[PDB]
Amino acid sequence: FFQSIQALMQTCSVLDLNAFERQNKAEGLGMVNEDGTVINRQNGEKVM
Amino acid sequence: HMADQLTEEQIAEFKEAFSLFDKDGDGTITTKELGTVMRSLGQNPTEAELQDMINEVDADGNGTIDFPEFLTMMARKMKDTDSEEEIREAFRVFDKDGNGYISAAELRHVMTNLGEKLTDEEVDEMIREADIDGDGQVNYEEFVQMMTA
Ligand SMILES: [Ca+2]
Ligand SMILES: [Ca+2]
Ligand SMILES: [Ca+2]
Ligand SMILES: [Ca+2]
Repeated sequence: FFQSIQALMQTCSVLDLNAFERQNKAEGLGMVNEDGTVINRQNGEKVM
Repeated sequence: HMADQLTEEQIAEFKEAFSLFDKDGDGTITTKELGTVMRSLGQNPTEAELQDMINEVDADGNGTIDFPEFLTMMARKMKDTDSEEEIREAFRVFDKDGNGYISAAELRHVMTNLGEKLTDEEVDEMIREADIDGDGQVNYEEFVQMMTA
C-alpha cells in the first residue's frame, strides 16, 4: 500500500518549462484537419 | 497528406484509372500491363524505358506498381502544380470585383469579413502605403513587392 503511494507521488508532474516552451510554439502554428477545418484543436495539455 | 491533396471523388477516379491499367485485377501493374495501355494511346515504347517509368514511382522496388504507389504519384502531381502562385489567390480575396486593382471599398469588404474592424479612416493609411503610384488603388504588382493592404 505505501510502496504504491510512494511510487505514485514520485510520478506526479511539476511545472516543466521545456514542455511549456513546446506548447507555445505549437499553438502558434495554427494547425487544421483534413475533413473540414478545426479551429486550434485543444488536445491534452502537456504541462502538469 | 492524401486527404488534403485528394478528395473522395478524386480517389474514386484514380481507382478507376488504376483498374483500367490493372486488367488482371491482382492489384499490381506490370510492364506488359503498362505497355498495353501505352499502345492504345499510340505510343510504342521499349521495355528499357518501360521499366524506367515504373522504377521512377515504384517505392518498395518489387518491380510492380500497386494502388498505394499509384495514389502517391497522383498526390505529388496535384501538389506540385502550385509552387508560388499562392499570392494570386490572396490578391483575389482582396480583389472582389475581378480587375487588377485593390480598391479601398474592396479592402473594406475583406476587413469587414475579418475580425478586426476599421473606423473608415485608417483604411486610407495602409492603402496609400501599399499603393506607391498614388492612384488610390493597389495593383497586383504593388501587392507582391510589399503587402500591407
Ligand atoms: Ca496485374
Ligand atoms: Ca510496388
Ligand atoms: Ca478591384
Ligand atoms: Ca496603384
